[PDB]
Amino acid sequence: TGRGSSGVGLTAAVTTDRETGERRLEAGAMVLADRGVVCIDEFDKMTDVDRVAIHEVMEQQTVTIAKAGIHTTLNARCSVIAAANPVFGQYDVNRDPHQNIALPDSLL
Amino acid sequence: PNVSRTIARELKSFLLEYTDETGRSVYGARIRTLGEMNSESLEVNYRHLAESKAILALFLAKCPEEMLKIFDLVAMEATELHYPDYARIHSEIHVRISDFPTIYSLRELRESNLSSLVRVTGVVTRRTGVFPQLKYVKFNCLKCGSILGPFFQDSNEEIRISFCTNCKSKGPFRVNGEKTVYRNYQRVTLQEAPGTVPPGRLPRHREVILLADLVDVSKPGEEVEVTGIYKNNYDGNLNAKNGFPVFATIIEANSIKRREGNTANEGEEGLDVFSWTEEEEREFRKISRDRGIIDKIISSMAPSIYGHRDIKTAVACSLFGGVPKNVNGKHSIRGDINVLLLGDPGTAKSQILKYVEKTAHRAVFATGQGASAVGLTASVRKDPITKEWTLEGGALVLADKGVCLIDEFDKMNDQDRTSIHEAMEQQSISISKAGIVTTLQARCSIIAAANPNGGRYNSTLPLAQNVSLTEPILSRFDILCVVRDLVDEEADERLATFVVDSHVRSQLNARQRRLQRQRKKEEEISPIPQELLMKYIHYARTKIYPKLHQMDMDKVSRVYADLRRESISTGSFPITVRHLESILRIAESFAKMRLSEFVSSYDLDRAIKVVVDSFVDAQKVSVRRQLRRSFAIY
Amino acid sequence: NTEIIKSFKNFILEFRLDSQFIYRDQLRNNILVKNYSLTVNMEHLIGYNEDIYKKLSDEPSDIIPLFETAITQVAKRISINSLPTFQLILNSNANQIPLRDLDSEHVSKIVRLSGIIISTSVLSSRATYLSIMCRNCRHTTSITINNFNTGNTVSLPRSCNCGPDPYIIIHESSKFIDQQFLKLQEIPELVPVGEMPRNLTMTCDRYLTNKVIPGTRVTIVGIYSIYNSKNSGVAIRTPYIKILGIQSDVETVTMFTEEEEEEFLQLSRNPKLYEILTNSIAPSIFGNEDIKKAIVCLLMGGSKKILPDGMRLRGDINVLLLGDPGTAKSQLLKFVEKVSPIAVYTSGKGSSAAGLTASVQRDPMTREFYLEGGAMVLADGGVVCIDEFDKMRDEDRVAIHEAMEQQTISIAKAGITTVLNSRTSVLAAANPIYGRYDDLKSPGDNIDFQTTILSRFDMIFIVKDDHNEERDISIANHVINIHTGNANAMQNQQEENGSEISIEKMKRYITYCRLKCAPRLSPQAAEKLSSNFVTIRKQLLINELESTERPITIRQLEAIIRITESLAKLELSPIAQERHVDEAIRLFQASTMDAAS
Amino acid sequence: ATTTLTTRIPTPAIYPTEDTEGNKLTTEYGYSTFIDHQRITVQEMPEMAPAGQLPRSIDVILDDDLVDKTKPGDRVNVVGVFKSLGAGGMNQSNSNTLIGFKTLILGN
Amino acid sequence: ERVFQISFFNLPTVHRIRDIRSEKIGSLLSISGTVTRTSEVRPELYKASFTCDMCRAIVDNVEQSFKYTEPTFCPNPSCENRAFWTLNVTRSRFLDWQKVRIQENANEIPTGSMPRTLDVILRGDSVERAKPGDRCKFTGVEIVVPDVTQLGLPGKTTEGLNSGVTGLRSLGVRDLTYKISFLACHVISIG
Amino acid sequence: LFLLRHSSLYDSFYYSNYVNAKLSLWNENGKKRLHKMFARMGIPLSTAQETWLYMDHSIKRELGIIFDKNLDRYGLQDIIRDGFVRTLGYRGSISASEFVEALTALLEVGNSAQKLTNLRKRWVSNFWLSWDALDDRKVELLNRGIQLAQDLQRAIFNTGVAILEKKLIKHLRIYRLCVLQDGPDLDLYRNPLTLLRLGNWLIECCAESEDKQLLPMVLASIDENTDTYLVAGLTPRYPRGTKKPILNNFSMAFQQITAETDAKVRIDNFESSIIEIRREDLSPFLEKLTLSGLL
Ligand SMILES: Nc1ncnc2c1ncn2[C@@H]1O[C@H](COP(=O)(O)OP(=O)(O)OP(=O)(O)O)[C@@H](O)[C@H]1O
Ligand SMILES: Nc1ncnc2c1ncn2[C@@H]1O[C@H](COP(=O)(O)OP(=O)(O)OP(=O)(O)O)[C@@H](O)[C@H]1O
Repeated sequence: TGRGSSGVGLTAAVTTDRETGERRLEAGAMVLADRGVVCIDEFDKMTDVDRVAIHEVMEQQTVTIAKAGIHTTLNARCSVIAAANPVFGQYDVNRDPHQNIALPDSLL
Repeated sequence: PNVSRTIARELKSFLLEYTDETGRSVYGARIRTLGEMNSESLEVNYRHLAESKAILALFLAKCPEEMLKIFDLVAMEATELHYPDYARIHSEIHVRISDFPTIYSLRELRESNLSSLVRVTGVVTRRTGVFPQLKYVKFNCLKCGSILGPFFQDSNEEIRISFCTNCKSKGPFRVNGEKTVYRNYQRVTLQEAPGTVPPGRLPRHREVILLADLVDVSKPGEEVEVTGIYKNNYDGNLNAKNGFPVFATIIEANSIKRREGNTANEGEEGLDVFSWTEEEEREFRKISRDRGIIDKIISSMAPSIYGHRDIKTAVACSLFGGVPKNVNGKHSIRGDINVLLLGDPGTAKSQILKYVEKTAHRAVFATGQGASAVGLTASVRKDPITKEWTLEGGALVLADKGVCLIDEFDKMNDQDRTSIHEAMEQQSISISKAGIVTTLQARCSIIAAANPNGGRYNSTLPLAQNVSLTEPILSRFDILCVVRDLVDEEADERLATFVVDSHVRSQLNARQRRLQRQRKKEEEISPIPQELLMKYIHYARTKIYPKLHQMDMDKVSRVYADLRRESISTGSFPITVRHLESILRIAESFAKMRLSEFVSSYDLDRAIKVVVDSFVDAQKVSVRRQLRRSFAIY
Repeated sequence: NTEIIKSFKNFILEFRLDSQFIYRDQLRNNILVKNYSLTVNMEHLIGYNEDIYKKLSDEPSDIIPLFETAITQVAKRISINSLPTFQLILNSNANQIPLRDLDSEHVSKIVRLSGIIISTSVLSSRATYLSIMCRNCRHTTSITINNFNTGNTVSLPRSCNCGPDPYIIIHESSKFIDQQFLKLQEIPELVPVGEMPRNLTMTCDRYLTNKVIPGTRVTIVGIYSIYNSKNSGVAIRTPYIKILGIQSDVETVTMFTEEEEEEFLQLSRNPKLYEILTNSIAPSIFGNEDIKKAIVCLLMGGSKKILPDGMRLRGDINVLLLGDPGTAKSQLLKFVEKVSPIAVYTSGKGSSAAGLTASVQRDPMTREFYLEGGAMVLADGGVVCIDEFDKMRDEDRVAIHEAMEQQTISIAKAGITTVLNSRTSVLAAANPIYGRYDDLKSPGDNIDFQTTILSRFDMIFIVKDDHNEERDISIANHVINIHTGNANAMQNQQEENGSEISIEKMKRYITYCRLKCAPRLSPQAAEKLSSNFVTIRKQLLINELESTERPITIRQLEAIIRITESLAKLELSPIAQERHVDEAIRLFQASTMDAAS
Repeated sequence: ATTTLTTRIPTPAIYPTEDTEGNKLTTEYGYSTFIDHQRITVQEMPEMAPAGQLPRSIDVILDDDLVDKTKPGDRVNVVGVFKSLGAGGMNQSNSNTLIGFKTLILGN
Repeated sequence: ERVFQISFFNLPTVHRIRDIRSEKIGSLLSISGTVTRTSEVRPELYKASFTCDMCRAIVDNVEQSFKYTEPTFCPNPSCENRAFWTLNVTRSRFLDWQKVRIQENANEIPTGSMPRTLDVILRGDSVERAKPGDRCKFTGVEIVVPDVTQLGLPGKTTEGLNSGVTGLRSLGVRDLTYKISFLACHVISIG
Repeated sequence: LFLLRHSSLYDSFYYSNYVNAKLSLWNENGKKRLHKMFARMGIPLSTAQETWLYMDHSIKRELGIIFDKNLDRYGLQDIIRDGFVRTLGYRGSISASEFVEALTALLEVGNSAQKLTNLRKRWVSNFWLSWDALDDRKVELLNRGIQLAQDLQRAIFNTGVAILEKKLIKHLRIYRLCVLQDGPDLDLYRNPLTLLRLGNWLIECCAESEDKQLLPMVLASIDENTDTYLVAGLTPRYPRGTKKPILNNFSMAFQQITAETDAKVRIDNFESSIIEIRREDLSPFLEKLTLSGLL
């Protein structure tokens, strides 16, 4: 539902000790997205820390992480569907059509 | 031994046979009255504390507790002749000790201090709840009799043995489940309150183990002081530091009193004695049936300020207050009255708010910066490692009948003002951030001391031009008391001659003789001094409830509405459904001080002629015309 | 001892008042449809039962189930083997010492509490009938564990001639009971000085579990026994309640008696309901007729379509009240809270709007991340109420955009991503930019930047301040009658008993009328609203060419159809008509004009 | 606790040595048989559970024949036996407020 | 009612904390430095009269050393010895102390080289006299301290490699390690 | 101390102070003095169905062994009484002391010249639901009057304490006059059966020594139009010492004032101890009464 806690494409090293001596990189949200589709909302109503994550997963099919453990390149075939809203009401026609949301053009 | 049997006999007469201060039987009065509430408490009078101490101090510091266990069983037989049959009703009393001559605090505890009476202060930090305590250990053998009597267990020492008086084997002593009464047990850890302390350093920690009838007297956050003993029981196992020949302290408390203030006394105001029975209550009636009292009382409140009348009248009204009155299955009614002082930088507005803080029973003084929106009301302090997100209050939930301050923290004005104007509107407010959705109760009172940007008449233009507040938060109050002076010869000396005489106000007989000197020095005009004046306030707020009539109330409806019309047709800020609810309330605050439950005619006109002038005088140059209006109202 | 058993099997097969023979006449009725439970009634049970309780007060924790063995031996008399044991449910009512006298004289005595239940745990199991094997000697026995002193009433011994502790718990022939550890909270009104409320714990049996939802008034009667957990000073234990019977108030899952609905149908045929509620809802509110009608339709709602495709419509309405201080938008909101079936009241400062909907934290056991908290998940089926929609800009708007309009959230925090259901209904009451200037300027300056929240709510009232010299004096005549004298409490009690409706009658019939009928509007109305909108948009269209901007879009046009469906739930008619719908637009046509002026 | 039905006397042992002879015991691991063991928690289908609670969960032990079949996020439908295990009330003494009857599903 | 102590002061030579190894055991060595992170005031024992309640528990035993929770020498009558003890609070005088950490001065630190430190017990009237935050001097008796691994709930580095030799005492086989610490008698603060 | 076996040793606290209103007070000493004899036991919620039903027989004995030593010393003999009781086999023990109390209150509540007709049709109708109270068939309506009764006294005592503290009783010369001009809850004074009880409470506030002027009062109240004013008189009372023949003197005077001018005076109510008056006639009423000494 696009609630943008850190976990949208990562693990955050959640292991829960897995019965005293097993550490597991638990799959957050990309094991479900593989050869499928996702959808997230409210892009401009987000913090910074999700936007750096959507940079990586778009330029590259994979995430690779080493939080307190193992570097691992796990693969992902994803396809986002976006939904955002303009800022200043009905101001699209009397100004530039561009910059109308002014989220970074790294994604545009 | 056996000579202590005579000691109990010798002190018992040494207690009840004598009463100080011209008789009237003081010690016989404390006992029968705390029988009538059935609440298990006694005291020690101050003037014969020391004479009961002088031949008993060497039998205080030598043994403080076993003297008390034999001190207790005489107080049964003290009241037993007076009230019989305190056996089927809870069968238990234990004494308490009043104030003691000792100043010191947590920094000074030596080995010479232990196993003795100690008095110390601090702040109560995070506490636990109430559990039951065993306190009477019935021991259980397996083969022989499993009933060894309900024992006399100690404090946290876990007293047990292997084998005695049944056999010598390793059949362990166990439990069974009948006729073992339980007391309660509430461990409050204590931090040193950062008041009288050489600053720039850390707090220090202790432990307090309460007793049965002393449970949950304090709250998590005020300052207290305890009158405990100094028991040092531990086996010698410790685990934050290594094992060593070291012992840890445990203060078992004996009594508890509240936040004290103005620590300058010598023979009084050290205990909230608050017992008004034969002489005091007979006196409090005949001080209430006089015909100039509310004219005398409000002149007698602020002892050291020669100012104009109305501000004293309103600040008399604020701590008196009306009624949080009940209602059926419908909306409740605000039982609080909240005033606002507008002043000049240089009149005495900062002092009347200070002076009422002592004279009230409970208070708080959140002033200036640091008033964070979460900080006043409740907050959620996070958990330790095996704990849960609990709920810790701040200012308001402590201060049920007290004081805050909002003058002009201009940057932090938009931060917290959205948390105090919903304390009156949505009265009894609480919140649900990241936790539980509850709602506490807080029928608090607000006073404030706002400050215009520069001078008091920064404009002929109205109050919305003068203050930086907007309308709705301003509209919660009852009256905007405003001050003024430009130039006056005779009025200035009436302050100037007044203020200089105040700076001129800078062993059993002698302890009494200093008191009459302390009594005469307040009695230059004798305006009913503070030795008795605060004492009837506390039951003027918890014992009397006023009611109204009908035949005299409707005469002010046109006096409201035709004044509502002139104020709406000509208005800076408007009156609404709000103000009239304060009109009837500050009326009945006055009649609450006649101690009489009724509302008269003599008060409604007095209550009106407080509000109307104090509204209209803040308007403009166009005020001389409105004074031609109000004498028709009078 | 025994023989008490003979004092009760010879007591419940004959206790009666005058020729009704009641307890056999309900146990027979209770062995049939499977419940296996009892109740007790009045005084002689009390009259001689104290004469049994003068030998049961010593331990009402082991000879309470000595009742329980008896009624099975009267049960088999009404059979002629598959026979379970029974349970007990009690009743007593004198008062409610809330949370004060709780250690001195109240260990193992019968207590009565009034509280608000907040938190349920997941279910569990303890056994009541076991089978036991010695290891190398192979003894077989069976022990029953009925009532408790939490675990370990008795233990398993060493005697089978085989080795020490040779005993094991098979799972082939076993029965089980379930416990709860639901948490109880003090009702927040009874002890105010300066304190914060405390909390206890309790368990129960299966044929009285799952009978409470969090957020209700409740009363409860039971024991005050003591367990001792070994996960702090001397050997101290903890308190808990062992409950017996919840003779609660209503649930506030639609089963009830029939004489309730008889009067309801006798009232619903009298066609004066729409006007008589507006006087009888708020007995403390001067008039305000346009606003008052918006509240009764908000409380009941419309419907929900799961129509044979994928998508769905949202069957709900959400109102706003913005206006000057001193126009009773505040104290009106406490009034909807008690009358609602389920209501919360979080009306202040947002309360960390990210932690309004969901919270996750580390765990004391197994160090895990599971879902615990929320303001919305508690409040489903009913209505929330919040305020101050000026000075919250942080997260309050970004938290309600998803929570409204589709009512389907999913938390994407470190653990789960689950779409939990939501069917909520919101309500708000803000302030404009000090009121008067927004009614003395260009009609902008309401929300600081964005109107996108304002398109998401349909109904908006804009109250104001008049100066009519005859309506104030009546109001000044009104509130002194309601403040002191309480004469209208005698007046409204006099017009109650034949004409008006009190508060406890309104609540019970709303949950009945919502949960029975399912309306639909008639296709004759389809021509009516279509002809209505084209000039409504045109009345807006003539305003934009005059360089007047802001907001009306099409959510309101699909909101009027829920509004006309609302009074169809009130009349409980399975259609909708034209005198039905013309009064409906008469509420909204009035609120279209104030959207312009 | 894997035979699914019979509560036999357990063998609290990992590996024995020195059978009743003077021969150093050797073990053939090619002729020693193995099996796997995997637990998985199942939430509630969050549409048909009515709105008065969060989703609950129980767990299921399956065997080799249908492992790695369960991607997280599948509408699964299992069927098995209902089963309790574990000693509740005797394995520690005084045993106050500790359930000792874990719900399990040993299914197919 | 009489309890004393011996307070030397003013030896000539003043060392630094990096010069304390071999000859410095049982010596007297004045030490400078600065102090940080005090602690509170608890009591010590040095002598008890605990004894077992076998026949008579009035044996004033000896040897209140670093593991002194067992008075078990020379019982009064021919009774059962080391069967119990009852540490009464009524007859054994105590003495009060606090444990503090010190640190090296600022005009001697060669580089920023994680400036090392040690700990010190002060036990007489020296209590609450070292205000934390001053350039301070000390008495000088150096001392080692073990842990005896008492009856409590428990019993990177190759620490205790010395202590592997320290096994096989008459009580249980473990490894008793050591650490150099400090006992003082008399404080001064010139500065 | 009444209705105890039915219930409320709680609201006994009021009408224990009624009994102390028979002694020397109405609130002052008793609200201390009651707290030797009463809160000795905190009064429960569940076993109080058993303790002040059953083992108050340990406490009725205890009052029986309290007031025997309050007998040669206190000597106040308004408490111990012989009385009478009945039972139904089950359904609790109900005596006849409290039973007449339920019948009075249930007769009260339980519901030109156009208002008096719709007032007179009420009292006949609510009479009728009391006459059928003498079957076993009324059980759950029997307790309805019971819970009605223990608020009506709490209602009537709520205003009796008001008119005392107003201090509007004036001993003019012969009687004392009180006019309840307006207070709260005036509706419960149309039906005259409450008024004799209000006097029954008011005749006992003045049941101290009063060794001169043992004369009862005349009250006044109004709820309805044209000042109907159902004025009434009481009887003087004896503190259990009737030797003098004190029946009534007012009805002799009630013939006199009714015979004078017929200027809107009414005796249409049945009992002669109650009449009506006009507002402008009550002030010349008393002037005719302060001189016409007919006792
Ligand atoms: N009328 C007065 N009588 C006696 N003392 C006065 C009077 N007016 C001012 N003072 C003295 O002047 C001192 C200065 O404090 P003052 O009350 O002026 O602060 P203030 O201007 O009220 O402060 P703030 O503006 O923050 O409220 C006070 O300590 C007070 O004793
Ligand atoms: N129309 C009305 N009818 C009856 N009572 C009213 C009405 N408007 C206001 N009141 C009364 O006002 C009293 C106090 O309400 P209050 O002054 O808190 O309103 P408010 O919260 O200030 O209004 P707002 O929410 O606009 O700020 C209540 O007792 C209520 O009875």
